[PDB]
Amino acid sequence: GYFPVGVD
Repeated sequence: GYFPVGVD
């Protein structure tokens, strides 16, 4: 849910 979009 962090950067970049896709990483958790």
